[PDB]
Amino acid sequence: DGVFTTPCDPEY
Amino acid sequence: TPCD
Amino acid sequence: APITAPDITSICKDASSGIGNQEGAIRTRKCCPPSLGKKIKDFQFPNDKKVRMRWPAHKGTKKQVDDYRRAIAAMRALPDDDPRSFVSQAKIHCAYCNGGYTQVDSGFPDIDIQIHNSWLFFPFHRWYLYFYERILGSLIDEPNFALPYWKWDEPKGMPISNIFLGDASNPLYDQYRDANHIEDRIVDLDYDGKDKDIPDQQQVACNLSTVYRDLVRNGVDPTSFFGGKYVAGDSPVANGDPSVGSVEAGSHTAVHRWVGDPTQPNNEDMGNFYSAGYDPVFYIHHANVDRMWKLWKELRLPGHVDITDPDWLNASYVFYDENKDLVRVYNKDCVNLDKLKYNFIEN
Amino acid sequence: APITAPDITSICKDASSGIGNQEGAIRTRKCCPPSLGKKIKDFQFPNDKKVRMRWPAHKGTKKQVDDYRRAIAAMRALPDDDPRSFVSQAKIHCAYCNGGYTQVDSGFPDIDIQIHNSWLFFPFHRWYLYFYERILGSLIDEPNFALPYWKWDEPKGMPISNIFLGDASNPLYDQYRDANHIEDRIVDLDYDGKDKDIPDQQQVACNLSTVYRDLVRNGVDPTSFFGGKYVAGDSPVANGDPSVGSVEAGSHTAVHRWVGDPTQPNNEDMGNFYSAGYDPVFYIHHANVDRMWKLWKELRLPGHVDITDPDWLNASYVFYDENKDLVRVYNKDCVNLDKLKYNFIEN
Ligand SMILES: Oc1cccc(O)c1
Ligand SMILES: Oc1cccc(O)c1
Ligand SMILES: Oc1cccc(O)c1
Ligand SMILES: Oc1cccc(O)c1
Ligand SMILES: Oc1cccc(O)c1
Ligand SMILES: [Cu+2]
Ligand SMILES: [Cu+2]
Repeated sequence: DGVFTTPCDPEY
Repeated sequence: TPCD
Repeated sequence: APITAPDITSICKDASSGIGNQEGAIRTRKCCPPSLGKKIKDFQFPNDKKVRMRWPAHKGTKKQVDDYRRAIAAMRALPDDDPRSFVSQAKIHCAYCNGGYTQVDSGFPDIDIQIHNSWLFFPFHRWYLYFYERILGSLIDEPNFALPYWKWDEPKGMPISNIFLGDASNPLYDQYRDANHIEDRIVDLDYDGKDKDIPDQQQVACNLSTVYRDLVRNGVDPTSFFGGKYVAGDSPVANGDPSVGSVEAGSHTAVHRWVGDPTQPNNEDMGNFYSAGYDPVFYIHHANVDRMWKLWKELRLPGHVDITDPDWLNASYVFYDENKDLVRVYNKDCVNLDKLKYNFIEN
Repeated sequence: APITAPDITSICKDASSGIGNQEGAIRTRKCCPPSLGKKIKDFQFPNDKKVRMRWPAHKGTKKQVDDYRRAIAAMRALPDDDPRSFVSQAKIHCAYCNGGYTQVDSGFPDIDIQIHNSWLFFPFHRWYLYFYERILGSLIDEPNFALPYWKWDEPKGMPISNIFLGDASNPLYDQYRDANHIEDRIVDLDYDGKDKDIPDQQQVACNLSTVYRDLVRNGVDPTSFFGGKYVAGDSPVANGDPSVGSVEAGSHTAVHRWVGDPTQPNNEDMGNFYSAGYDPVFYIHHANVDRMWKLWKELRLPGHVDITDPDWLNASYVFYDENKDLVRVYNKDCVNLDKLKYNFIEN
């Protein structure tokens, strides 16, 4: 969220 | 400070 | 009608709600404050000549760190039945968060007071810290004493500060913390009970995203930011309820779960309300939560306004102060930091 | 009074500003548009049935990639003097960025128009791309054609897409790129002319920090995000001036410096305004710069609002469209993406 794409996703 |  | 604490020193019961494992609990549930037959007096705005400037826990000066350690040590040195003592201060959180008190003063002796999971969350903790900070200053004869705050909204502040680490010889230490997480150092503001096992830099990004979600995306108005309306006659709102405010349910909860030691029956100390105050970092984490309210207001966005409902304005709690006087405080009276004579050093 | 492009087919001179080495310049400075006997008509909002959806360059479907590749090939197949041609489209950038036009229609015939390094940066490039995209679609008879965008704000999108690589058999290829950087693949949004000797995953973090810097930390209000006020009578603002907006001076500039070939006289192609459009990736990088404007507003942070000064709203440019008609467009008319009938595929 914010300017970041799914930064809390452990499976990125 | 990842940009050094 | 507003939630109103009774004479907590005359009407109190053992904490028995929100604690899953009471049989093996490592901290006491006898969290009632000392009964000294004192008269409850109304709050008076402080006359301090200087503003206490709370400092980022990762950028403290020698005097700031030394004064803070000395104050905590002095607090730990007091016998527990002193209301200023380390254990008494910890028990305050237990009594108000785990069912020590009832709404008897409002005509509902059949219902507990719960300050969490509702719009009482921010002002209760603001007052709790206000007296805590002033008590610490009094124990070391420092009239301008100020707490650190854990600045986990800034990358350099996300690692837990080294000042809390080491061993028992450090007054800021607590053995009951998640050992693996303390090794990781960098807090996960999105923590939901399972390690993400992601790169440190990605955790930073996740944390910045989380603060944005809590302060802007989800904290869009007083109800979504502060939490749901909670008045005399209402039952306690469950942890994880959708009506809980954005910060309380988000980054706040995450830090508690992350620091708390999962090898303990209730994830003591930080992993449960009743035990959280036995970890010195509890208050320092909460000093930044207190700062989130300031930042939320300073964001001049539609809906970023303070509560005007009288049943919030007139809600009140009771605390012992540095003179061991009993003081009643109201939500309405903590909304302005200048009047409470403290602020935060930014950056 | 607003900056107003003249009749660009009647009043135009060879580019002679912002090009350090004109003698060795590998691209032409004769950047004036063709004259086709057309008259300049006012813009009309499109009546497209569907919204064109721009796609991340690293995650295109086979059709999206094949369509884009076919369209660029068709544009390269056109003779240069066609206003829709590959070279004509490139020259637009040179004319508006390197002194092709004057402020004569504003009563300042001895001052050049510069669209860079001011609040004209974002809307000029939005319009430039709007026509470029619609021209490309027309050349391949795809009414719903959309550009890719280089999503360097997301780790997976930071490597320059392989679609741009290979040899001249690929229409998306350009030999005038920094060969060492193309080998490195991962763009440095903080690039300042010295290679960072750091691991890929650290460069990813550097890039995240840079996007956050440009959109949140430094883009705090319209002046700091869009750039300084620039009106009729004003001289061109220099590259690197303090008043240049956050994205333009930051990530935007870094990508151009990074892709541009340092063995060329003016770091052609991407390393100078006048030649940048000869690289197909120029437009795809700029499509994500266009997206930054959208993202910045969608953040819904204080000060993240569009400009309302009439000397910005009423500033205008002239472009050829897909019917080879001359169209005058105004800043005020590009602020709403729904009315321009395109958007971006988001996660
Ligand atoms: O009074 C003290 C001083 C230092 C550590 C401690 O746990 C108590
Ligand atoms: O300032 C930042 C932003 C994102 C990742 C990081 O490691 C630092
Ligand atoms: O937004 C993101 C996603 C994945 C890794 C990272 O550092 C940031
Ligand atoms: O847009 C809002 C939302 C909530 C309270 C207010 O004063 C304004
Ligand atoms: O419209 C604006 C512009 C800048 C700051 C702000 O809070 C609002
Ligand atoms: Cu609490
Ligand atoms: Cu340009």
